[PDB]
Amino acid sequence: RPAFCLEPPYAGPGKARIIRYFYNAAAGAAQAFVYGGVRAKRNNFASAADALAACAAA
Repeated sequence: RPAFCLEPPYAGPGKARIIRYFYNAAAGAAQAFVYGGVRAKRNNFASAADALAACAAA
């Protein structure tokens, strides 16, 4: 599993209010968060489906 999958969501310093998803490794589940539109890190997906697709596998 990529290391980035275990990192917490990163909102960043942007002013936008974009709904994105992160893989919550603690829970083994995709979870929504608010992304500001700048300086996204890798645990940041357009959908719950894509978050699981990328990060669910061991």
